[PDB]
Amino acid sequence: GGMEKYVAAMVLSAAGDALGYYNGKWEFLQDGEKIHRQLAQLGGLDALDVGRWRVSDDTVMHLATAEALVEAGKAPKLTQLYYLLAKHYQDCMEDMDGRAPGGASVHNAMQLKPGKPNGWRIPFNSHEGGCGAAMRAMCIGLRFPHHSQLDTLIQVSIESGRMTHHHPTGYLGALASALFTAYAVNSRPPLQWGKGLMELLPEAKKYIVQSGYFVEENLQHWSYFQTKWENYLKLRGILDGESAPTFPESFGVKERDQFYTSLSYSGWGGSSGHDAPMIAYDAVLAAGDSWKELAHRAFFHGGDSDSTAAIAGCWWGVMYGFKGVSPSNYEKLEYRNRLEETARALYSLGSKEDTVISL
Ligand SMILES: Nc1ncnc2c1ncn2[C@@H]1O[C@H](COP(=O)(O)OP(=O)(O)OC[C@H]2O[C@H](O)[C@H](O)[C@@H]2O)[C@@H](O)[C@H]1O
Ligand SMILES: [Cl-]
Ligand SMILES: [Cl-]
Ligand SMILES: [Cl-]
Ligand SMILES: [Mg+2]
Ligand SMILES: [Mg+2]
Repeated sequence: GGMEKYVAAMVLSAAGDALGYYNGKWEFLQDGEKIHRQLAQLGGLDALDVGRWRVSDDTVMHLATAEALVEAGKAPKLTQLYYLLAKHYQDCMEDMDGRAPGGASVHNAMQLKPGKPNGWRIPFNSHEGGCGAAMRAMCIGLRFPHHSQLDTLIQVSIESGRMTHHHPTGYLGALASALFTAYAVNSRPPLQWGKGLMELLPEAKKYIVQSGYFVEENLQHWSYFQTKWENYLKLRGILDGESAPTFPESFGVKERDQFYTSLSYSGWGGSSGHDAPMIAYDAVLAAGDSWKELAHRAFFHGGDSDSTAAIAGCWWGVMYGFKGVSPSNYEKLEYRNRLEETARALYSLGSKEDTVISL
């Protein structure tokens, strides 16, 4: 069985979010060395008890995606799944006290018209490249992990994303988040993941054209995400997807902050759809089976650390379960029971290969 990997995916995504958020305290700080100092003072990662560390918007929206997928059930109509996603995204705004939700997410969640034909579609917008689509998409790969479902994974990740983030930098982050989760479910070596994404982007672009909404804008803005990813994979020596990655000789906390800023759009690494999954991926590649290593690279840094953490913790949980994770990092986590229940339901659906009714 692999059910514990689904449970770890949902629970450790949320634990990562909570750890990388610290009730909004890391953001006053916005400095990796200062965060790691505070971490040490609190007793290091294994000492942290998340009982009073609330999850943020990332987990609220990830749960919204997951609950919509579960409610849609077996062999769903995509019209019904998209109604349910839009409804869950709009309704989850009620749970945002203290959670610092993002601009595009909030604005567009309020505009959706779940129940109306194409009611969850919004226009293209140049400013919709934040990481809010990426942070909430991983469980699409839990639901649709089979090779036979790859077109569905593409479509659902993109459309879930562009309910709030109608810009390729935004929604291709959702594709990466979902796709790498499916890769992890299938035990695909992480060194192969980037190349897999690059090879699939033409099929994502095909879907955008065939779907037919804002084709010109979407295709004219595509190069940012694709170039960022190509360049990142070349830097790590993994564009070929058949070689282990190589890291800089000097790559401690301060160097990682400078690198994350180098990837970023507006100065804060991980705040966009391209770089949130990229930083999570960089952390996965370096960390292997070490939760602590993962945390030190993806949860504790001066950028958008709750959001890189939410993605990284999900992928890592799928691969490694709870091995080496201090129980205090999740035992009293907000929504733990709910996350577990949803994980089990996703496992029931995902582990059983099925076929959707496409649009
Ligand atoms: N075209 C673009 N290309 C790249 N980055 C962009 C673009 N447009 C905006 N950005 C970046 O998008 C950032 C603004 O993203 P926001 O719309 O506020 O949020 P969200 O809806 O995505 O929600 C996710 C976040 O909100 C919660 O705090 C979660 O924890 C996440 O951190 C800008 O600062 C830009 O760098
Ligand atoms: Cl630590
Ligand atoms: Cl709960
Ligand atoms: Cl609970
Ligand atoms: Mg957040
Ligand atoms: Mg964030």
